[PDB]
Amino acid sequence: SFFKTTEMIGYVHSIDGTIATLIPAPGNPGVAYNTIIQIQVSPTTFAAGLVFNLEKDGRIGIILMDNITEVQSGQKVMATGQLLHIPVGAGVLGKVVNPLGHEVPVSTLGKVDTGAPNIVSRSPVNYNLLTGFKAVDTMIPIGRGQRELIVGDRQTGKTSIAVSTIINQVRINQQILSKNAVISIYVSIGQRCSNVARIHRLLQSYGALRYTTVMAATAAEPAGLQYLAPYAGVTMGEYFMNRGRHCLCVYDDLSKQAVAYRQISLLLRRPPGREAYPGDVFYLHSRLLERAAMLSPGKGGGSVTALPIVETLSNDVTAYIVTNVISITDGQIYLDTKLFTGGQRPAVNIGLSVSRVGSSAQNAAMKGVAGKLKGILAEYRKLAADVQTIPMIRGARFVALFNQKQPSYFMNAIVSLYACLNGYLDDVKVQYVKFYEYLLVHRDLGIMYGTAKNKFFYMYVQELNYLIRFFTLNSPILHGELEEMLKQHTHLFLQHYQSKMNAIKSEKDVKALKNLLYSCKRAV
Amino acid sequence: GKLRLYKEKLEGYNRFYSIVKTIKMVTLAKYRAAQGRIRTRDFSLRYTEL
Amino acid sequence: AKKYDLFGYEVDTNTAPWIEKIKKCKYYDEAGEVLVNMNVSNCPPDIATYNATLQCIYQSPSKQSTPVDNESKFCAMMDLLEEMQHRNRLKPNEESWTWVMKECVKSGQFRLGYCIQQVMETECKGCPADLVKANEANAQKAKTEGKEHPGHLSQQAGLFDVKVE
Amino acid sequence: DVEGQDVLLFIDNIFRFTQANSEVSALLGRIPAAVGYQPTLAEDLGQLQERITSTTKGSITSVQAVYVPADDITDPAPATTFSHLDATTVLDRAVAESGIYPAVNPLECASRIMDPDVISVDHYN
Ligand SMILES: Nc1ncnc2c1ncn2[C@@H]1O[C@H](COP(=O)(O)OP(=O)(O)O)[C@@H](O)[C@H]1O
Ligand SMILES: [Mg+2]
Repeated sequence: SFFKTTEMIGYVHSIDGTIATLIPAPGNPGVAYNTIIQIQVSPTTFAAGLVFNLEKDGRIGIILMDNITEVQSGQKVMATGQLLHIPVGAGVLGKVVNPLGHEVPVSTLGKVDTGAPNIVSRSPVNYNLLTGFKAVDTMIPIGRGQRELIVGDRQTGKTSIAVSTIINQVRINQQILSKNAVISIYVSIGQRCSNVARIHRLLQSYGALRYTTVMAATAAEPAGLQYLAPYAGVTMGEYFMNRGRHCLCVYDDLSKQAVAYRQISLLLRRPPGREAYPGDVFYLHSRLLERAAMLSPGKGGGSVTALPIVETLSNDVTAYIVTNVISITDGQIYLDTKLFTGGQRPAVNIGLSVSRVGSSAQNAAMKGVAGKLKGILAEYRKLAADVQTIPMIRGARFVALFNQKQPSYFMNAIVSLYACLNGYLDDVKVQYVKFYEYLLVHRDLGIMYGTAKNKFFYMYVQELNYLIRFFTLNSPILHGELEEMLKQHTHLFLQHYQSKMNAIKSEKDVKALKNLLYSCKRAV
Repeated sequence: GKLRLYKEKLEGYNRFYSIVKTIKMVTLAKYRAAQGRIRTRDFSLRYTEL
Repeated sequence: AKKYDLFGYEVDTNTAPWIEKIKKCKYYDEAGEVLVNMNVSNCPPDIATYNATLQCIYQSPSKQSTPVDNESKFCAMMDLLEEMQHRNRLKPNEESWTWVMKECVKSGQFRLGYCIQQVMETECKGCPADLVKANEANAQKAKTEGKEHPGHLSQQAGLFDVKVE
Repeated sequence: DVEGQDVLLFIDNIFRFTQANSEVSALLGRIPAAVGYQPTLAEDLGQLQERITSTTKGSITSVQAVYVPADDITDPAPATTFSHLDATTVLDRAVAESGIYPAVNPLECASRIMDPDVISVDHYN
């Protein structure tokens, strides 16, 4: 927005790309620290900037934000005398916005510089946050208010897993009360411009823009905006948090923010340390991520969940910026490059990944199945290194089930995992697990004229999702009815559908089998 | 450069240990099967000596 | 009578003022906005408050003036039960699940109704009859008219030929 | 923009842009960042690479060469560039010396259009 001028504090002295220093005007008024200042580039137009250094001389260090080409030495500089406030609310949703607050074409304000909730203000994380991935939601479960890091190399699926987590909320958010809706805030720090456009279209096609707002500071835009972009993202989320609603914040990515902050610090002669970063580069990410929290019952019980992305270079966690963010966040979701190329997508390295508040974060139903999966995959991984046991059979099917492009619905995920847990996919081969899972969710073999006779439990009825979340699968209400559905599905799949594999040994049928099975990997 | 290659050298030896440990453990199973013999043996070739 | 939060501070048990706000409801998304405002003013939802909300979900149309995509009074209703049972630690009484049974027969989703009468009969040991026959009527209504399941998906013999979309 | 046309651009080499700026940046009196490059390394590539794009008016289709100094892909000059690209082609020395030309290591490579929607299903599989 058009900021509010007050007093003419000085003239522009030097410029060095996106940084400048001022000389004070006669009188020496002295602007306040960390405030916005408007530089008169022309009589009609202004150019914003943030104050970073207040030198003994009277000179004031500026980080340029807008109209950087139009800034010149000798221009007048007006001060606001206020911290950066931005447009925030429900009206900002479904739109792209700068860190300064201007909308990109394609509501009471809130402070970007704000202290995090104190000790008595927060509470333990209990509400679950579904990423929509069987690998993540079982083994590395994210709670509402948690800070869960996403680390890995370039092209390992760091953005996709973060974006699909936002897309996973639409199916719930549409059906549920808006009080418990997960409003998302995708912050795009230092990314390419067309990448933001493709995410905008991808969010629009899945109805995500209704429950999402896109913070954007692209690679063309200066370091000042990139530095400030995650802070503006949290500010927009804190509105929902402080007003008793749950929120999600993706920073993509904090690696490029740090590089932008390093540029600012080095250009203003701040003493550099490890890998040329300033002393307070840890403090940069720490005060950002700590503002993400789960508030108490006394202050609404709202939340801001954080999904910071941090790019690693050739699986090197020992880098300064990566090691800093790991020590701040509540565990991570590590994406391995060898698993990506190997086949497993999302390429979630379960051994390297971890959630520090996993058990309490999960749903009662999801906690039942997932507790066993840790025991099975632990024994499977050990026995794979060092003759097929029951753990070896069932463990391998879980690995096949974890592969998925788009996010799974909570009902469709937990039932296909429950089948593998109790051992319904033991006689079914490893290559035909996705064909087995597809025919479970979309189709149904019992109803496919014959041995049905279930009174309520079917997979076409998506509304059972919320009954399962209340009572769990291991419960007298749903246990007997569920085990019918799976018994009908296995016996008919093995008899009628899996019988083809002994048969099909010819050209134009082996290829038809492949193209069928490859498409089954995408749709869960 | 040096940070990556010394890690990949170390990753090389990690795979080396795991594969050689597979031979170790597999040959234990064969050694357990093979030692089912030492208790017997020898008395079969009594008149073979003569 | 008296109550304390997780830290041990005093908490406002005065529920009745916030109940009458939920009665003036009009559209059921406004009930959630009230439920937020109680918690904000250190006043946790009572067992009667959840039932008063459940009433508003049944009576009104959906969110507000405009319709949302894939509306589901049942899914909004069953979420609120999950909140009171697990997180807030409150067992829903006989009134709670009777509001759920009404919405199954009203909207026509009988298949849910079969599952929830099993729930209402077990544990909470009560069979409300009135709605059981109204639910069974909708079950026979689907059979005699045409078919009960989706229909186009069920009859179509797949076996190798299944569309991926 | 003006003539409204599909155009090709060929930058050999984009590292030499970054390296040229690294020389002046020292003499301008800026403190160097990681591995002795300019502190504005990401910003220099930002303003250059963002201009290279398909607008509504026309369409640039830029092939670029990127020198990886000392065969160190973690170096800032290539590492920063990787984020900007649509098809990242990575050439390995061990692949070249083994006899395979072109020396393309396919595991480190990637493309955005490697997707069942854009290319055919038979191509992707
Ligand atoms: N779960 C998945 N299944 C299949 N392909 C995926 C999955 N996640 C990501 N991809 C693919 O990997 C490529 C890179 O994904 P991206 O999220 O951009 O990774 P990064 O953020 O690490 O660069 C994309 O072309 C995308 O289609
Ligand atoms: Mg990315």
